[PDB]
Amino acid sequence: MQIFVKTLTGKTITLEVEPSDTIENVKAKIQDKEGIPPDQQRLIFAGKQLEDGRTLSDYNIQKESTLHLVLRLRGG
Amino acid sequence: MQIFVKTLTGKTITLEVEPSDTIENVKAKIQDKEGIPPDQQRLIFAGKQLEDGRTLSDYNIQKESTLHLVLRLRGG
Amino acid sequence: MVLEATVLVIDNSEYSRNGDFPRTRFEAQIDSVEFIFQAKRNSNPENTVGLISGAGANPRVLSTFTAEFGKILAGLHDTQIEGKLHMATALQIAQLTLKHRQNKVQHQRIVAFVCSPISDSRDELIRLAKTLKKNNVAVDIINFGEIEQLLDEFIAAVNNPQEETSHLLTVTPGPRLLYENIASSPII
Amino acid sequence: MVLEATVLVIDNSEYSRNGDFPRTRFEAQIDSVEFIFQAKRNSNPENTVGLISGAGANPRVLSTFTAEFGKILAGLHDTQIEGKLHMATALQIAQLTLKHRQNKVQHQRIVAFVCSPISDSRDELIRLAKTLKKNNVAVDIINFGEIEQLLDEFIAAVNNPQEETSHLLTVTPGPRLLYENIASSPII
Repeated sequence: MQIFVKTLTGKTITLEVEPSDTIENVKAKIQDKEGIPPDQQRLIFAGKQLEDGRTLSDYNIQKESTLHLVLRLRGG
Repeated sequence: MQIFVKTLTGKTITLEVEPSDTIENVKAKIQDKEGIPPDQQRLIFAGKQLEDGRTLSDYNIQKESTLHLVLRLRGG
Repeated sequence: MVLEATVLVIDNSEYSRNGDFPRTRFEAQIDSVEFIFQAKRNSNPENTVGLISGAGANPRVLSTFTAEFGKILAGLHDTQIEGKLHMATALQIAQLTLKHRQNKVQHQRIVAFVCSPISDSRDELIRLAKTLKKNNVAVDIINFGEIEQLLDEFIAAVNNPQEETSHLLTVTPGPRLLYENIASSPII
Repeated sequence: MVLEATVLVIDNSEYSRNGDFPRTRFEAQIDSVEFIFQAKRNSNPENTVGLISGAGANPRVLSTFTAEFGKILAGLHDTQIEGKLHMATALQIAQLTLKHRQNKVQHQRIVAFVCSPISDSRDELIRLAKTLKKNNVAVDIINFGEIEQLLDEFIAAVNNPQEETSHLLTVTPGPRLLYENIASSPII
């Protein structure tokens, strides 16, 4: 299974995942495509916000779904 | 003399001004082109910020110069 | 569907005029009010909806509860982009409006758009959230433009567990307009 | 031109990765450090420049004063996008660095990029500004990305009237890169 990540800059990168993958794993796959650590990652799909430890089966994420990546801002 | 105003949305509108016009006047000319009141206007040209009561001769603004309009945010 | 009085609060703050949500975040919000009204109205003929500018210099009631599309439209024209968003105040006047909704069999719901940085305290907002929950009001925030979620902790606070009535919509600039994303959301 | 030691502070905060300033605000800032260094260096062979990450979890000195392009480059590689911008702290370590600049005939100057919302108080920043002025340090802020000016009131405070050494550059996303806008600025 392959899925999509659209950053705010419109760049869509493709990832290879299978439906049981944790979001925390997806954020690591996203890290080695874009060089941004998971503690800086926030994932938005279907209007909701993807949570760590939940998996993509949980969110009914399926082939060619497009995830949105925005800045997870911590202490600001 | 005609000049240019580029909003953050890339829309460039053209205004007819003469070199002695106050900035506070330009912001009114900008108001009736774009429906945004001067107390909400901030003007950026040559890296500096255009001040009310100064005129365009003051800033050495000349024909086809491009002004940038950004939000003047007050109480936030 | 369900019989309810709902209050739409819009962010009319200086942030409302922006490219990212076509045509502008404000206008996005207008098409959204129109859609949402026409929706709630046809899920049950007895629904009635209200409108609240949530910014400016003091949140104000633009229209009381109606079935009338004309006075939603009259209240929608005659508001203005200006000021900053006063969230907790807006939420207070929304709650005050719902308490006095005619026909008390109507479930209470407020739907609010936030396209601004939230000036209010997290504490005031959480108190307010717990209060709202206690008074049996459900809340839907629409979160676009600057996306900061506080909002997650708010909806967390205000949600009624045994009937899950309170949703957060986080939406990013994109191909679809804002009202479409709202149509497909759990706010339906 | 003028003999001076200058310190470059960069905003390496999570805001640094952004589309609006190509390629990213961080990278904008790297090309800018390179340019600025190579510039100051050729206005006078005696100039020396330093580098400071101004974000992360605690502003840190990436390179001490040099004429050496290699260790500006070595210090520029080995920083990271992370954390929030701690402005007044960054300004403190910049000032501490300048006091101890070898060759005290060098006029003192700090040049700082702010692409983040400023978490610091206006009061701390104004105190800091008055202090800086008192210690005969000149300051150039580069203001891009989120443009909030506080910065105007800061540069107002810190500027030395009788020799006007302190400039604010407010720059908007556009056709030219950030380093070009900096080349044409009064920071030259």
